[PDB]
Amino acid sequence: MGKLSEQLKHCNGILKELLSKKHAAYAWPFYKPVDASALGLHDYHDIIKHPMDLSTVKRKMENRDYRDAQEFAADVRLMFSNCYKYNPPDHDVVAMARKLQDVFEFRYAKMPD
Ligand SMILES: COc1cc2c(cc1OC)[C@@H](C)C(=O)N(C)CC2
Repeated sequence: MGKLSEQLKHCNGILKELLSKKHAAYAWPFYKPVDASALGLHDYHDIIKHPMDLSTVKRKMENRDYRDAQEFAADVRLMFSNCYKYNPPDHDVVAMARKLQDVFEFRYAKMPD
């Protein structure tokens, strides 16, 4: 239980919060991979080269894929960046991304040193 383990516990706590009922009203678009075909978004995978979502982050955390907090944060921010790249900035889904990213960034900032 070095610094990396302690920081990954903080990351796991954040992940649990992002998936919690407290944030469900704006977190739900990020729960599962974007289903482009189901949504009729036939340009999604031409625009987004590296899809990411909270179920994928959860699988990677469960599989001990993340070696440090920075690697975890990069996936969570990739998920938000994909949303900001693909969707017009006035769309409800972007408002929901902004709100969940505020939750993420303020708690990520409280990382134990
Ligand atoms: C609320 O409407 C939308 C939901 C979703 C998306 C887009 C939506 O509005 C167009 C896709 C493209 C997206 O970025 N995520 C993150 C998944 C779901």
